Order: sequence, then C-alpha cells, then structure tokens
Amino acid sequence: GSPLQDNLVIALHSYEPSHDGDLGFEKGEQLRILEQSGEWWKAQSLTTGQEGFIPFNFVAKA
Amino acid sequence: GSPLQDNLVIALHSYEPSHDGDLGFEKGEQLRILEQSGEWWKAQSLTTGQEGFIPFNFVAKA
Ligand SMILES: [Ca+2]
Ligand SMILES: [Ca+2]
Ligand SMILES: [Zn+2]
Ligand SMILES: [Zn+2]
Repeated sequence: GSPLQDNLVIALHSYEPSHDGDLGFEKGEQLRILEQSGEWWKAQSLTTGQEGFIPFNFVAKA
Repeated sequence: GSPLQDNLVIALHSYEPSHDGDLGFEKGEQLRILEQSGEWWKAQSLTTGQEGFIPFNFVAKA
C-alpha cells in the first residue's frame, strides 16, 4: 500500500514537550511517523502539520 | 538493604505532565518509586517531595 502503511499512530496519552524539537500532541491525535528508531520517533501531526520527536510509548500503531 | 533499594531512579529526560495526578520532573532529578506496575509508575520526587505518576521510559534505575 501507500507510504503511510506502518507509519500512522494514534496517541494513547497527551504529551507536553520540555525540550526544543520535541513534539506535543493531544490524546487521540493521529501522527505520521517519519523515523522510528530508538525510543524517540520523528513524527508529523495530522492535526497541526508540525514535526518533531515523540516518546514512542505514548502512541500506538493503527 | 533499605526500602529504597530497587526503588530509586534518575530522570533521563525532563517530563511536563498534561493530566492531573501525573508528576513532572527535570532531567537528572532523582525519584523514589512507590509502585512500578505497567508503564506509569507512582513516584515521589526527592527534589520537591511531590507525588504522582510518571512515564517509566523517562527514568532509569540507579
Ligand atoms: Ca508501550
Ligand atoms: Ca526504555
Ligand atoms: Zn527530548
Ligand atoms: Zn496520565
């Protein structure tokens, strides 16, 4: 399928960043994963379009 | 040893909470773990004395 395949997640919990370049999100927000190595994934919000690093346990693939 | 044994952690990354009852902390802050089941652990900051739930990947046992 498309490039979104294995690369869409839903936030399980809200996240407020505390480090420049980290991305916040609301619970239930959908994000596109750009890079998924280590415990901080590069993502793009499908709500705001903004990009940055997210804590991987706060989201689930769907 | 003492009850602190297996129950002290150091924050690997800062955390800003976004849910009542969740506990924020600075990078390098030391916390006492009160409960360590699931991915949200009940903790007490050894900086502020405050208690609440923390995301377990943000800390490391020491
Ligand atoms: Ca998990
Ligand atoms: Ca970890
Ligand atoms: Zn960070
Ligand atoms: Zn919470």
